[PDB]
Amino acid sequence: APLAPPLAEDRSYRTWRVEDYVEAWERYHGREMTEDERENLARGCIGVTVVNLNREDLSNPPLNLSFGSLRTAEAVQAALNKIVDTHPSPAQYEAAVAKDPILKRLKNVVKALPSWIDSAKLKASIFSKRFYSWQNPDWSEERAHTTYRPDRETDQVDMSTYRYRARPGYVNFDYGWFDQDTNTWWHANHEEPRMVVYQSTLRHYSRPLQDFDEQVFTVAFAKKD
Ligand SMILES: [Cl-]
Repeated sequence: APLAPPLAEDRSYRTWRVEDYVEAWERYHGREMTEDERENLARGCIGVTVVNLNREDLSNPPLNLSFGSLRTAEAVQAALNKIVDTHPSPAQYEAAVAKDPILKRLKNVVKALPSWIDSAKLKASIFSKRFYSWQNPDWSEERAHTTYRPDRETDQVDMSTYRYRARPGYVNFDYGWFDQDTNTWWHANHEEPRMVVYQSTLRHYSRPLQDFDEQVFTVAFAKKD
């Protein structure tokens, strides 16, 4: 039973009072949201994703495994879920990753595993991040506009230069949590107060905006309930 129903056929998004989202969240995860979790949620869009990763070792969603297209992220998700479904130790995970036709060509796959969480408690999850390319005002325009181009072979986007810099006069980022039960994207407007949670179609979440000129689809390990 999904956290929320799907969107109507003629709807691009549904808006949620934070209080109503939390109740739906608590029904779905079958437990009360903690104070640390509520505090993370109050950070806005980034909080929706941090709370859903369910990982106390994270304050920000990890960008290690970021890709130019949703389909690549979905393939990487399936590959990773297949490996952690065998309950590997960290060393067994590294070996498995090395043999996997998709994962072995990627950067940061080994780093993506949280060693202190047993692999039987993990699942690969997806979120989409929108951001501004000009992360250093000193960069030339050519550098800004090529730094986050996806690898022509693996579709992987190098995020190591990313500094959470906003386009001057705009919001720094958006994060959208991929709800694969209903095929919607969960985000928010900004941090508390007056935070509103959004449940959007991918097209609406991805729509042209002055704030952002880059979008990636990112795979990260979440901790199961
Ligand atoms: Cl739409």
